[PDB]
Amino acid sequence: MFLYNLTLQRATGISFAIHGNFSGTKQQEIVVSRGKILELLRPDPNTGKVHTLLTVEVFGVIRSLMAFRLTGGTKDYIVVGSDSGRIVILEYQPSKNMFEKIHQETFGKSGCRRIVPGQFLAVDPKGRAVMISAIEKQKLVYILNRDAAARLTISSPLEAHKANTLVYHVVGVDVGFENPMFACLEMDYEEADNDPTGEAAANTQQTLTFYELDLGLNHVVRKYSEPLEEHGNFLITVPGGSDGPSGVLICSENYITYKNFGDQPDIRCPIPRRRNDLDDPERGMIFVCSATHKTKSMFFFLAQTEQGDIFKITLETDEDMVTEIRLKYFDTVPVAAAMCVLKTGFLFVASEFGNHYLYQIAHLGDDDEEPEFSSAMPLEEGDTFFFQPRPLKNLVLVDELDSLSPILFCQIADLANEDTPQLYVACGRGPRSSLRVLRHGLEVSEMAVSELPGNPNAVWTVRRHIEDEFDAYIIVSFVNATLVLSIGETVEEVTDSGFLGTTPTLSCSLLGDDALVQVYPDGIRHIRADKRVNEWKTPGKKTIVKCAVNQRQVVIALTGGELVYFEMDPSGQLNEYTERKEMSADVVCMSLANVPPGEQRSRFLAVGLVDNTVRIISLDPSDCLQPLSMQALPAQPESLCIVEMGGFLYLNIGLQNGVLLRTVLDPVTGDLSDTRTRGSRPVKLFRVRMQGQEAVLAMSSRSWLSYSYQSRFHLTPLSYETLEFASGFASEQCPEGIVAISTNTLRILALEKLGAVFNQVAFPLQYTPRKFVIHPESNNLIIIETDHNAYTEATKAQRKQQMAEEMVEAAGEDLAAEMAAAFLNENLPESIFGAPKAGNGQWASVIRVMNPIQGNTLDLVQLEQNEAAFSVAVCRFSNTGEDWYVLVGVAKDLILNPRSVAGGFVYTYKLVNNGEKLEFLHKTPVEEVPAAIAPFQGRVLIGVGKLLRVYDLGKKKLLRKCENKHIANYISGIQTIGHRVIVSDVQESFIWVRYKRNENQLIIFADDTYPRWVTTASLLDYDTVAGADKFGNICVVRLPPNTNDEVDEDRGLLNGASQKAEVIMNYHVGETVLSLQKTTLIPGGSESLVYTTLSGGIGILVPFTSHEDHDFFQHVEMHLRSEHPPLCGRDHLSFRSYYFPVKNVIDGDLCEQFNSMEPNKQKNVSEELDRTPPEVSKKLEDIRTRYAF
Amino acid sequence: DALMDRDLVHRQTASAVVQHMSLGVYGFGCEDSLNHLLNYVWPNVFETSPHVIQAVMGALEGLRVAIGPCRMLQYCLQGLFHPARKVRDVYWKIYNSIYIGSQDALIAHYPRIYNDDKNTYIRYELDYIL
Amino acid sequence: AKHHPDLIFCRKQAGVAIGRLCEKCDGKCVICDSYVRPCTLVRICDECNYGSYQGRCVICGGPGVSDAYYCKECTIQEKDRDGCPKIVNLGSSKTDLFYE
RNA sequence: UUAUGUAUUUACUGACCU
RNA sequence: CGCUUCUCGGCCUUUUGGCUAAGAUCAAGUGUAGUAUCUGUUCAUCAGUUUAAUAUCUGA
Ligand SMILES: [Zn+2]
Ligand SMILES: [Zn+2]
Ligand SMILES: [Zn+2]
Repeated sequence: MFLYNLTLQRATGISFAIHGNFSGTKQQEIVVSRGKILELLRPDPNTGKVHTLLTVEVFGVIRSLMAFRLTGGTKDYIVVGSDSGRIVILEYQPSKNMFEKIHQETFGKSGCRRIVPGQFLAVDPKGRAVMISAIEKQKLVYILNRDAAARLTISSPLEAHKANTLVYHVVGVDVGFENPMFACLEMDYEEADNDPTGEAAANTQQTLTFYELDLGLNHVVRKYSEPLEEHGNFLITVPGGSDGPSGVLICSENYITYKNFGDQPDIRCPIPRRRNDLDDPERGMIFVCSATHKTKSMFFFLAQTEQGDIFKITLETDEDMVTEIRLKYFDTVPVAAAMCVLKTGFLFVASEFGNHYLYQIAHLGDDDEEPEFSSAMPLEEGDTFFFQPRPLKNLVLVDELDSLSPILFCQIADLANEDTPQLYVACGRGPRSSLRVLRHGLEVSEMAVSELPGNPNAVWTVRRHIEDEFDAYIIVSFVNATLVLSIGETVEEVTDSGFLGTTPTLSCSLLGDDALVQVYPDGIRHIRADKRVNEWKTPGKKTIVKCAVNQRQVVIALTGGELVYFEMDPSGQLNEYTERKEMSADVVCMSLANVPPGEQRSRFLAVGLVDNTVRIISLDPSDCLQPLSMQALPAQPESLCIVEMGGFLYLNIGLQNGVLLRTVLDPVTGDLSDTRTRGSRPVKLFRVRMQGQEAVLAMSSRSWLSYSYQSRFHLTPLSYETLEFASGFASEQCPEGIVAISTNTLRILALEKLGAVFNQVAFPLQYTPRKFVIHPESNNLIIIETDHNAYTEATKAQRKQQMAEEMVEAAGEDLAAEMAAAFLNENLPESIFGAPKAGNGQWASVIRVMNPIQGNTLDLVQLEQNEAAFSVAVCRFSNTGEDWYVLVGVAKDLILNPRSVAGGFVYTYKLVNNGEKLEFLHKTPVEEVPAAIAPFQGRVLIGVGKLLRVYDLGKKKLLRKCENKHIANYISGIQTIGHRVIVSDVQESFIWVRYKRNENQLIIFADDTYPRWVTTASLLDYDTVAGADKFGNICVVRLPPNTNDEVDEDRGLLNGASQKAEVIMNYHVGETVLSLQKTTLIPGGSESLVYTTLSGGIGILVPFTSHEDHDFFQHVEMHLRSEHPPLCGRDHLSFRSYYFPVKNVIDGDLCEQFNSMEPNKQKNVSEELDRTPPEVSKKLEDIRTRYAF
Repeated sequence: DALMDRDLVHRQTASAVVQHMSLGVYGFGCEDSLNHLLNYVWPNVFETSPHVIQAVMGALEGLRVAIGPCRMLQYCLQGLFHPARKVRDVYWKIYNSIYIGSQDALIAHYPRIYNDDKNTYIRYELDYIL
Repeated sequence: AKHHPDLIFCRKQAGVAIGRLCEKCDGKCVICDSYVRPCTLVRICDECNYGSYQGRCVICGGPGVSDAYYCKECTIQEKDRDGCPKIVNLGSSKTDLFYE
């Protein structure tokens, strides 16, 4: 009814990517666009990884994105053209860590229109003008300059209107301090639409057109206009002026062409196809990426064909005129949307589906071995310059950046018997596809193992000095063993080391330079090179409880309480204070923390008491043993910690069930206890160090790391088991880490991926996985894989054998039948080199039963050549007994544009024995592609496509029992609540259908008024149906309160059904939601609708409890639409009301940017709300804490 | 009652009220009341007094953003091609106000138009599925 | 305006020049022509802001005082993302009244 | 009894207007 | 049974009272763009024009 959007793991697929000196330094940065998201990435050169520095939601679609450098400038400004009618120029302020909007100019109505510009964006390479252009009729030129405050200024938009004109691409022609020119591939179509003969629109070739901006006359003129003997798709800038032969390369199907006007003859170079790659009946070959590079001696282009074959295009010019162009097979990577080759020799590829990559360029130039050919060599008979594909020679993989796009189908399931559920995801397009399992924890990777017998209680990590890294010893105790192991190789039980004292030990630390304190029954040790121990700890009797150590200062207790300090001398040995309080006993824990300065005491004391109380005491010599501020806790703490995590001392108690996080400042203590929960065994809080700073590993039933990642306090769990203890770790075996065991073994751990939320683990697949089901007995995934333009591998083997046949038949007298055999037995990895593409209308498809634990192909069933799967359901029939069945809807000869199926099939399988294999049962035919299978009342329901049929098992084939024919255009989804059917039309909407028991009828009794183009759906109540569409929205259609089902069966109401259902939310997401599921992501949490979109993102829709929460967050985001406008200028209410108007949904991704404004804005909003900004941030993260991650 | 009333000045003033109310409740989930009142605004489309025709046409282009371009396109259809030019041109200028008002949001909202002999009218790309 | 139906707008591309309103018409919106909720500045083309025509009223053509604005109801209808709203012709009012 | 063309008042609209 | 008179009710001028010097005086709106409504007013068979269909022209 009243919902709330939150993104959990925001979108990861990259559409545009640009590079440059956005920070303003010598090093370069990538700015990518995730479509709705705009992100800055730093390619950290020494370690090679990729770190995100900023990610904002622009709330638009970034239709185009391009960086430009102002003339005589250091920093590059980002330039964004979007669905708003706005050009917007951004500057990355590194100090405040945000994108400062420099300018924002309006030029037309909004939304992804045809006439208003924003689709194509070109900039002058010197940085003096910028052209933003539409796909039809109108173009705009802004003139950029700088005024005397070194500040950017924008003229009024110049106009370059040209009626009836398509634009395929636009680009900045480099002219060195000349009038700026822009080149574009146009096409005039008015004679193409006036002549009904059809041939006039068949000989209407493109035109390369050059627009020259007369800065003296302040207007734009068509300078040159030259036709093209093929259709080019996009252009590449050639640098010029003094650097090169100023012009534009033109990529096209099977050609690359240098054109430049005036005097250059048009240079054609046919694109090298592969040797005998088996994807061409008749298909051409285009480029998809440009990736220019200017290596300060020459310039080259890392172009890329549509399979992934990167080419090194180099212009070699003898005159000032061009002479001939030439290229060669550089390398092969997965197919990219955009490339940014980097000075310092990196190559970033952004695969549009699957993972992105960062490569180090190993052998640039590559002018040594390879058979390179050229343009102007007299080669005839088509292409005739081939190349043999090969593995990597020029690049080495450095970083694999992760992405879930495209999430094609998803399940929330708890198959691995863990407490929290898991996300079972289908992902990827093609041979790079993968099933991916996602958990909430962190990447806990074990590097070494030991097997510590008995039952150890605790472990401590200590070094020789404060300056080293080897961490010379590691001590492990339970009651009586000290076992202070050597840390490195041959890790095994120790004799009396240079730091060892006695056997029954209880703590250690480095106190002095090399002076250690180790604590045991007769506690005090002080050992640097000589075992200079002074073991008093006898106030008569008591000798064991509650160590609490820092680096300079100590406070330990005995049975009793507030007691001895036992410090040292800054030039010498230990001493004490004899001022005691002795504190009627009440102690469970103590903890402290020490500051990097301090020629004084320079810490704070926190003690936890057996009674429902903790206590902080400052033990500075003035005001010593005197309590400072008080407490409150419900049951018992059992743990305490003090930490500092930013770039406010973050008091982390923990109680035996829940944990807190206060904000103790050093003179004054304004606590402000953040709360969260952790069976419920007592938690234990251990300060460890990750990434450069420190954090608390608080441990319970499952472990929880609480680290401050850009001041956000990610309290994320760990993927391992319960471990009962933790301590830090450093060695050269693994640089940082955590040694963390009190149970029967020993693990050295690493927390590698540390920024993110989910743990990806991938199980690779052959094709695009449409959807999968879950065998609920003995949990196993049953996946259908299906790809248009793809061979099933029987045809791969037959096509390879046929290739070998004509290679040994085509004039082999003179010979090499070595070529055919070597071709047959050298199989290239299709995940690496791209799958072959089987013309048109071919359809590879398999069916895979897979373990969701290890991810192995427990069963594989191919299909035939054009027989493509589309829908799968496991079920258990009623007329037969317990035994499972698998129903697979298959189509045949589908061809998908223009749509002409040749009728489908439904295969029936048995899924014996435990579900590990899959026996054929029978093959029923059906006259249209059965795209929806749904078990219902011991039978199945099949949407044939306009036809809904009940079915039942026969031993020969499936047997229909009912049929309906009044459901409209095409079925794509069938879901049932029991006695009701929800039929998702592919175009109109949800159609309620009643199934009767006495009869067998299928009576439509309700539909919806809107056309929707529904892609997937999910049931929420007995009445409501939440669905999502192709365009991006999410609707929730609740039936009216009457809608009586009892309708027995000529007019309709509005050419449809009679009880028109009605809509209780509409919301825009910007991505196509493919999986909606009602579930509960955290035990102890609550239900929340989980949508997984197509561009990798994962979000939730969350109901509100009460009207005070609804009204509060409504006024929050209603203030944020005012104070904090989106980046593109796209109005947030009119982005969320893109197709249908928004209804009863509060965009919490605008709300969670309350924590991203400067505190002037935060104080304005919070006092306008009559709260405080920490109170609002508490109230705002309560909802994400409660329902989700 | 005002839009139901005989006098046309009542209908032009109630149409102005429908406009300002339509823009004041936008994005708040009050698309049922406006879809009620649209059923009374919409027969005033054929009035040729200039003040009342500009008042109802401002009310329609103010109801466009409130209840959606889908609902306004549903009311425009089966009358863009109507045999009388008197109804045809008025529904074409209502359609032009919708088309320039929100051109992209109409893409989901167009009907399905089947193929004739020579031409292909089915936008096939929306129709196929994963 | 909406009152005088024969007044025609300029409707060319809106530049960077901010529109101005006379002292007699301060607070008027330019399209819906009301007084409340001003939300968006007026950008007028360079031909309708040249030389003698600078700082001149959008509607009256009198000497401007304050900046011009659109309503919220013109803004959310995106009647500001069309051309420049500089009323060009003076027709059939304040002409015969001058002759009277 | 719908209805026209006009001579023709009377009412009414647009925050119309020095 | 009829006729005249008397009394009660069903009821069709009732305005504040009369007199002065009818006691005495008074009572301004424009211009512009558009509509609605009264009053006045009038309303032989093809062919193509035109219109959603209907109703001018020409034809015998
Ligand atoms: Zn307005
Ligand atoms: Zn103008
Ligand atoms: Zn004015």
